[PDB]
Amino acid sequence: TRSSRAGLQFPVGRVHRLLRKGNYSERVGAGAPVYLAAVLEYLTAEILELAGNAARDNKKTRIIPRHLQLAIRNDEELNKLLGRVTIAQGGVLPNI
Amino acid sequence: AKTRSSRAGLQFPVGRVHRLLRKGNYSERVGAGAPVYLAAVLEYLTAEILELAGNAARDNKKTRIIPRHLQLAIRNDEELNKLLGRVTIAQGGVLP
Amino acid sequence: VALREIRRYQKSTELLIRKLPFQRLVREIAQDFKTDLRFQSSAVMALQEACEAYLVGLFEDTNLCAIHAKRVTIMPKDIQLARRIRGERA
Amino acid sequence: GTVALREIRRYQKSTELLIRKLPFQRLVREIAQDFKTDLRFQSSAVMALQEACEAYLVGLFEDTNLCAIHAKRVTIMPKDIQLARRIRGER
Amino acid sequence: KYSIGLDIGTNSVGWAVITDEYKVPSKKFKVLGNTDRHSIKKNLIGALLFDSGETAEATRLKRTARRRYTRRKNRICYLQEIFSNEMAKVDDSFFHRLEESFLVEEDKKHERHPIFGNIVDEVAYHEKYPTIYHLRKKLVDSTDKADLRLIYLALAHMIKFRGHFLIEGDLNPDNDAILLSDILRVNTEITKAPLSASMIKRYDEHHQDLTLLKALVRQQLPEKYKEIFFDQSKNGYAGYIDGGASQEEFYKFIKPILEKMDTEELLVKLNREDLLRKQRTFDNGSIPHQIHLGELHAILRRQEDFYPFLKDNREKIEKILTFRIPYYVGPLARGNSRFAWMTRKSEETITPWNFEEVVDKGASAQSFIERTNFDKNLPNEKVLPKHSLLYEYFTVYNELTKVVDLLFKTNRKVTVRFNASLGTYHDLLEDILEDIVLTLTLFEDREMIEERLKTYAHLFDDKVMKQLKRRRYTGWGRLSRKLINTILDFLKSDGFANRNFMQLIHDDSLTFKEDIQKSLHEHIANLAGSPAIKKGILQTVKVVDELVKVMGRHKPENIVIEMARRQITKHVAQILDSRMNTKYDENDKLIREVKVITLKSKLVSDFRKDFQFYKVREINNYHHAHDAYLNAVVGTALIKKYPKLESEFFYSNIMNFFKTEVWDKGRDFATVRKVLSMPQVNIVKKTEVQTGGFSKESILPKRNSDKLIARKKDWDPKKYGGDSPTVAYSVLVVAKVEKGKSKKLKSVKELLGITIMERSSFEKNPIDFLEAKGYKEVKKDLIIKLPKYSLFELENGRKRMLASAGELQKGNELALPSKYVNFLYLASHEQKQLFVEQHKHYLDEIIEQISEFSKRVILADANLDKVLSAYNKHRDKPIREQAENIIHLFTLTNLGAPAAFKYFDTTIDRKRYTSTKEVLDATLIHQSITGLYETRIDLSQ
Amino acid sequence: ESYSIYVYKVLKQVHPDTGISSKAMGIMNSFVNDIFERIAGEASRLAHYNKRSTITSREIQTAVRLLLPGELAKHAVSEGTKAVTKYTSA
Amino acid sequence: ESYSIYVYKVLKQVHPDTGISSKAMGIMNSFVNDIFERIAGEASRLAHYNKRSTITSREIQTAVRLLLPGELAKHAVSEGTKAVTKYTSA
Amino acid sequence: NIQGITKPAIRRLARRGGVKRISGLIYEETRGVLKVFLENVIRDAVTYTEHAKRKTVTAMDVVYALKRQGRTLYGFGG
Amino acid sequence: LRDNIQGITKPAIRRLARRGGVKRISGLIYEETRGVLKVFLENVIRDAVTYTEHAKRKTVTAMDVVYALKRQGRTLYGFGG
RNA sequence: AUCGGACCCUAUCGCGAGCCGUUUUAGAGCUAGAAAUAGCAAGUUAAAAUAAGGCUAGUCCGUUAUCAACUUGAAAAAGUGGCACCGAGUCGGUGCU
DNA sequence: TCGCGATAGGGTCCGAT
DNA sequence: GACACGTGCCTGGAGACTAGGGAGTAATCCCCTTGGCGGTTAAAACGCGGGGGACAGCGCGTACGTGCGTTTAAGCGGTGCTAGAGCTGTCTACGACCAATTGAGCGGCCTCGGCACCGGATTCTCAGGCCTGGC
DNA sequence: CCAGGCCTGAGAATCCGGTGCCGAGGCCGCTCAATTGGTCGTAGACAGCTCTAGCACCGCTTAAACGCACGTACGCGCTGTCCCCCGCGTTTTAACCGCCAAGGGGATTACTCCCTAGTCTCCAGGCACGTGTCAGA
Repeated sequence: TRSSRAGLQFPVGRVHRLLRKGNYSERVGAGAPVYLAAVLEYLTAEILELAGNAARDNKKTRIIPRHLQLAIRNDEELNKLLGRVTIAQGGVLPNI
Repeated sequence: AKTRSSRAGLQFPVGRVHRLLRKGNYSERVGAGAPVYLAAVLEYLTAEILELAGNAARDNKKTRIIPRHLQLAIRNDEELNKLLGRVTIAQGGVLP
Repeated sequence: VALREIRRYQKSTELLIRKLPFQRLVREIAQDFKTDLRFQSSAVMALQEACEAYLVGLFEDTNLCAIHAKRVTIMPKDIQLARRIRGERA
Repeated sequence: GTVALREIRRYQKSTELLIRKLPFQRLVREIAQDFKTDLRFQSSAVMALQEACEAYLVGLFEDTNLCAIHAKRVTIMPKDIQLARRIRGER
Repeated sequence: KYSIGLDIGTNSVGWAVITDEYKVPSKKFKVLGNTDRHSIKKNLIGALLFDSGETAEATRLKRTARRRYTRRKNRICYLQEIFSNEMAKVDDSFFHRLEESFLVEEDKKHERHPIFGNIVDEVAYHEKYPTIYHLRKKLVDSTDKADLRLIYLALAHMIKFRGHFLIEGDLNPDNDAILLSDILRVNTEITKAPLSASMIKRYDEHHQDLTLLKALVRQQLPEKYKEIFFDQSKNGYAGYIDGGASQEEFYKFIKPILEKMDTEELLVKLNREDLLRKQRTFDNGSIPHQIHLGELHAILRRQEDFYPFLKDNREKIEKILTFRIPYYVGPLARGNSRFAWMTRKSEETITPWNFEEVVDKGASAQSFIERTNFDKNLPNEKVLPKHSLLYEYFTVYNELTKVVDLLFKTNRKVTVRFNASLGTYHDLLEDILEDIVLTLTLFEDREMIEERLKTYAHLFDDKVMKQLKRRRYTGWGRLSRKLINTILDFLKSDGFANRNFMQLIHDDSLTFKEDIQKSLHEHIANLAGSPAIKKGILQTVKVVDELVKVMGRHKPENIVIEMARRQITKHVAQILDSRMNTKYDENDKLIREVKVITLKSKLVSDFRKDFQFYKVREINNYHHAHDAYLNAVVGTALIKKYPKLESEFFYSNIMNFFKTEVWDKGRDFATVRKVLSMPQVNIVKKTEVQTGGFSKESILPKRNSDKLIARKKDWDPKKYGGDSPTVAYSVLVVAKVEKGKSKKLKSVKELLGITIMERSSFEKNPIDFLEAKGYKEVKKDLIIKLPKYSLFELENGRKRMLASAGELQKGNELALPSKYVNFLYLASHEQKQLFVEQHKHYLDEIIEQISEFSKRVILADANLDKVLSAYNKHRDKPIREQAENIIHLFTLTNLGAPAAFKYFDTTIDRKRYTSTKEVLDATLIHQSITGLYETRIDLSQ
Repeated sequence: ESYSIYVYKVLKQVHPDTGISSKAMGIMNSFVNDIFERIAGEASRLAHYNKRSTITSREIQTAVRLLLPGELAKHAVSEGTKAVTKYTSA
Repeated sequence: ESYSIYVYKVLKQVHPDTGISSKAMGIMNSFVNDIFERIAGEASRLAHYNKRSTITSREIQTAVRLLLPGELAKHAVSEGTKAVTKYTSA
Repeated sequence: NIQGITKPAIRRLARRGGVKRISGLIYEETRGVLKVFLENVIRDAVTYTEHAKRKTVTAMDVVYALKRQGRTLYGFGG
Repeated sequence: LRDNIQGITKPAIRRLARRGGVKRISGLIYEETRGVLKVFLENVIRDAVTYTEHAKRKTVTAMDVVYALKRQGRTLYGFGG
């Protein structure tokens, strides 16, 4: 499969169909959906790593969105990245 | 008449804005009254701002329209201010 | 107890405004703009979550005002000042 | 105050830049070469940046003045600018 | 290029490296381990800190106590072996019960009653004989046949506490008789043993006065009676009988009661301090042994008529109690002791009787005395006695050097004066005479002296023999016979010029000067002085060697050594010269490629006063280390100025060129100021294993707690009491141990305290020790010994000194800007007041700086808030006094264990560090002793 | 590309007693570009949220109602109704 | 459309000894759609601005660097670069 | 009406914001601020709704309106 | 070139602040404003040059600055965009 | 700065000696109170230990001193982590390497 | 806490490398 | 010297044809929403006291405003080239489109197990209290 | 002194033992969405060429910059004053929540049809440039 051709876990086929149907551009290079898949993969990997370490620091193996909120806000780069974003049931950063 | 804008009593070229939208690729299929409505909104907005600029020009003792006149006009009107708050007009001068 | 309550709610992710009154408020404000429109409970809680988000976004700058004012706690002048600074108000 | 208000009037009546061009042309050239060299500049683009940056400063300064007004302090402080930027969400 | 300055203190030894330009080199050193930073530069000035060198006196005292306990136990075993002969007739179980007595009945093999094994006889004994002295009196006065157990108990008691041998011989006291007037207070004709009668009189006084006091308190103030006598914590009568109440504080507590109640007899007896006494007293140690000997012999004569073996062993017991090891003999070891010199003619075990035959008293005494010092010029030759007649000739002519047969040979002393005497020879009336002097000085037992002089006793008269026995010399001279002689002949007559003795020592013309030409740790131990200064000197020598190591065998230019309140400093100097100057030229002469410098602290203090460099001890240890730099700079600044100075009115005014109102006014002064400015100084605390007593020498009552370490193997700590140990180096236990109810083997890598009691067992077998503690997966190579006083470091530079397995000390030392110190001195001492006015804001800055340093490092909230509150409230107080209070405050973060301190009067308790979790994460830093080399590794593996 | 001539025509119809400077022409053109991009992007995003690709004028009117403040939006709606009515007649 | 299985697989790739709640799943899914929309829009705009009709990989890389402030975003780019090479491997 | 968000609820929100003390006027002025925010938000929501010509309100629609307002939140089927 | 942001003359920033209408203008504020403007300049220049390298061209076009200012969120007038 | 002596004044070290003190157990506590409750009665002494104990088994020794870490090693002892320059808030920076 | 012995070591003198 | 008008030519805008598929439209089912109801219940609300929270005036220290006197490269401009924007024109790598295949992937399903809740220790710990061999 | 143990009071934080419920987590069955082979003409990659406008370059003038003296008036610290919400006790309320009815409307589906994309072709509205003239610094 195309993602298996890339050997990367993100849905290359679905990303290609999304960029086609979304009509962001008339034409799309074959490598472009793969590249988008990869960058999304890295970003979600960063987020999941932060969430998992926050969870193990919270003594709960299962991640509730509160983990996503704390992880993303506490990290400066993500905090600037998702500045406009509000994570549902996130609460506030433990800032005093 | 040839120009459909003149057919509908409009100043802005319906064909030009239709071509602009088609280049924008907002969808492979765009209606025909949609460019008409868009040209209407453009004409009305430009007309309001031009009228305010001319009145401010009468206030400012200048027959022609200087670029800063538009900035003065927009700053004067709160309704347009909410629209263009972030906008930075070149040579606009500080808010008076 | 204010610090303890602050810790409790800052750690707690649960919403703070109870649902049904807020739902009725949403219904009434919808009346203002059109009659006979329905709200899915998912949509109502969506509005509520966004609302609490915006409110806490206000409250952070509300707290921020006091230190520069050399102020303790909050006055409504601080909130309107913060709104003006953000420029969303008017 | 007497000449201060007249200075205010001169600044608001005009549209001239309040920064002489050279300290800005050279600065923008240096900052651009910082990322990559072998880069050439549109002068009108430099003017565009000049005006945009000056207006950006104008907005920041009026936010600072608002903070100082709430602080019963006709003298601004840099803490006021940083508070505005934080409230603005500038980083 | 470089010189080294040393200032050695009792606990801190500062070293500094300077260049020819009075500049301190800063060197990059590679940092080993698995840490981030791999090399760091530091200045070459620092200080070695170490716990003071504990004197050996405590060890000697406990040694003597150990020996005495062993010998007393031997005495009791001797009497036990004597009595067993008919004790078998009176049943053997008796002695075994005696031993078992300490054990509880739950664990006892036999009955609880020692003497009889039954309630009725034991109670009857106690009723008829409340104390052993009552049975003692019954035995000494009566002549009836008595039970063997009673006599055994009596003799055992009079033996185990026999008394002293302060007065030789034996006396028969009868209140020469002036010794025992105070204590006995009882007629000695009734019995030949007034001791027991006196003791029983004290008993009776106690008894009657207790009855009277109890009745009186029941009458006048019964509530006081019950409150006092029920509880022992009040340290009243109940506390004085059962609780640990000193009779003195008992009297102190009783006096208000006696005065409040109205009684006169108890009051006056209390003033006499004899009203109510424990039968054993602190003072009764004055009791002589001879009275015990007399009463023992009396009881023997009373009772030996019935028991044949008592009569047969009478002399045995007499000697057993009366015999005492002669002091000159020392230990009784069979050659197996480092401290023993005794020589035994017979190899059999020494007993209270065979010592006369087995031990060669004279030989052992001679070995003991010879073990003094021998001749300084030639160590092999022994020193002559201080009163040697040839030595007398030597000193007489040494004093006559500038200038006898009529005056010195007949008169005790000769005045013009002079300081020599031939009085000993006058009392006497050459080789045999020197032998006589040596025998008189060497030996001190009269009978031993008799045996020694029997060899030539054929000469003169036996009355002269008694005279020789009567007089004994003491002390030693300096030199031997052969070393003196020859020299004495030339001193007697030297022609025109009468050469001095030391001149003949330095006179190459004769062959006597030709005769004259004939390990670091071991030698430094062989030196004379306190062990503390010996530890300091060994440490400073090691530091100098490591400094040379840092220079890669590059010898320094100048080495300056300072010590506060001298021969010990010159010992340091000559040791450093001997070990550092190892190269000799073709003239067989030592070369001082590094100059040697001794300095006086007064001059450095004057320098600091002139240049505003006032040292304050209250400031962190850094200050002392800085003195090393000074001790170098000034010393160097001296030696380059005047070569006559380095060879060593004007010496009283040496500092004239120091002031402007070899050296530079600007450059040197600025370098000094910057050196004071620089914060980092290599303060190094030494690290080692604790060596001391096992625990607190005090024993506690029983309790259900694992804390207690049993005083004996079979005696349960929770039942038989017995602890509170000190801890030696800890052990980094990385293993898996049980966790939770399911006892999961989870990984723990933590501190396990190891006491000195556990050191032997652990070093014999670490694996068995650890697994006995419950550890599994013993990783031998990951077993890490952690000696006390190691250093750890937190993120902010915060430090944690490894004191206990569970406790930590402070390792940080805030550097203080020199202007702060100068202003503080001025506040402590016309221009001074104006400067204080100008720098009150500077004082505010200083206190703010100490507050922020505390907030950063110590993390002590409550005490800091309290001190700050007090600061605000007392800020109006005079600046001088507030400066003094900040001087007190400086200890808040100082190195070592936190201490309490008063701001003005508010006391700030020490904040102790009772957890070691943080050290488990902080870098673990092994350090070279001088501290320049570092190896830091995190505990995580 | 430029809206210039139409800007001139509208200016004359609204302010014959008035001229316009080149830089003013520039700013006018840039403003028209900004509003055109805003309205077009909103319209396309709304069309996709419809799942319907075709751009009917009603998408434009709702987007405009979203962008401009109320009364000005109503004026614009009236203008659009007039324009579409005239074109349907034409 | 959901990416739940994909994010779950990646979570195992990064934190095997962890779980995730359905709420966190949905929030992360919204995140994926969000960042994807923003980055795709930047790519589309840049393509139009430089007259580029086709969306290749270099312009989306430029969009990545522009939008993402990540210090390792270039590393992310490198991942994409690796992916590119990996897809070049394909 | 608005007072469905009673003063203790406003206080809870403020404490979550970290407010030390809450003046009485704070409650009503916050009511006004959230009122205008709700006004504009639901206004845009209903606008999208009418274009959908389906009377019920959908959570995706309020997400869209929040996006357009420039203040975005995750997770509600977005 | 060094400290051209400091080379931005203090009286120029004085004119800027008075145009802001502040009553009192201080050197501390002067340097703080210098720093903030440096930060903003760094951001906008980074984005603009990123566009420029994207454009496969060596020179910087004003339209690129228009794009970058849009990306920051402050759109600009007078050139198009 | 040293030398011997003399006089005084101290410290150290070694040895022989006591006496407390402590902690258990033995000094039948009694009545009433079954039990907490109270009164009363006495209350002084004794054994064994006084660093766990070790072996060298002695009427000995076991708290001095020494003591980052590795290797060489038993021990001893050696080596094992640069050189220059500019600065200094616990050390920052450059070059050969 | 008692004894006994021995070594240093400070401080002042009478003589000298 | 910049703008409005005049000026001449072309390609984008318009008018018309065609065909098609997006969308509107109506028809049907069922689902979520509304409502209302009932039976609790913890949160809301009213009030009270006090304590810190608010607030202003003055006085001082000091820093910024203002004036004066001095310095300096920005602006103008005068001067010439060439770097790369930019336009065109050819080649072609590829993405879309087409059709063909393929099961993989999603929603719907139930069961269980994976934390969650809690009432009761439980650990350890800490910050100060104690106490610690001698005549 | 001091500084370790410990203990001690207490008490700060942990930990969890037992219980319990609802979302993980996996199967059931199904098909639309992903993947793949083969073609076409097309976006753009790229070279040539150019030719402008950005770079280079600097110095005369001077107004703004730079610096410094003074004072004046502004920040705020302190103090003295004045009182208004916070915490809590108590009572009230609709919050909570579980249930169903129910049908309007949303979803889904097939019918129909026009309006829009693409195509042809028509032709002038507007592209840019010059000129004359008048508002402007």
